[PDB]
Amino acid sequence: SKHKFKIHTYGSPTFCDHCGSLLYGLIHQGMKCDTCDMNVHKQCVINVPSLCGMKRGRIYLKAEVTDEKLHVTVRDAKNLIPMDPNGLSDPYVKLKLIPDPKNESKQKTKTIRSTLNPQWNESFTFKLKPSDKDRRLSVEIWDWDRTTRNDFMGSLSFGVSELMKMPASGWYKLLNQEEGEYYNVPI
Ligand SMILES: [Pb+2]
Ligand SMILES: [Pb+2]
Ligand SMILES: [Pb+2]
Ligand SMILES: [Pb+2]
Ligand SMILES: [Zn+2]
Ligand SMILES: [Zn+2]
Repeated sequence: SKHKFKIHTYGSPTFCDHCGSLLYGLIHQGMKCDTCDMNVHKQCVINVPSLCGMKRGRIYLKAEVTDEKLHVTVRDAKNLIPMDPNGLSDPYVKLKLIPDPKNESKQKTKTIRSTLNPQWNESFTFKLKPSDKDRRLSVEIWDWDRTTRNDFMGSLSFGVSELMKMPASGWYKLLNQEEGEYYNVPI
């Protein structure tokens, strides 16, 4: 089901339904679909699937707590969303314990260029503090953009207190940024 996008001027802050970031500019900040009301950046049109009136792929992870250490294995991901005009992305994963208002906990994988099916095969250790029992492990995939802001691709999270009781291992469905801070969907 194809979309029919036309230029639009937005009178209140509106975000791109494809890549997540603000539609900016004095006028004509994005493209709106005549049928379903989807709003995207001009440069995102090419990557929007034909789902008018009708996902983000999946990631394979392990996360296990031993003593006071949370150890995360970031293997690979499949069927990710393209964020660049060539119909690909340059994905990396950012891991942190949230809430993190001082931005202290983040760690990241390397960037895999030009793919929707990256393999990282990297692992990360977090030394847990007592207050981390109330936090969540956040896992976010982003498209690296060299000269513009990086683009959100998909995410999920696990409760630290839950990981203490039961390690995680398997495929997980990638979620939007807001849902991903609070939920995960095993596959
Ligand atoms: Pb973009
Ligand atoms: Pb991009
Ligand atoms: Pb890119
Ligand atoms: Pb960008
Ligand atoms: Zn549409
Ligand atoms: Zn966009």
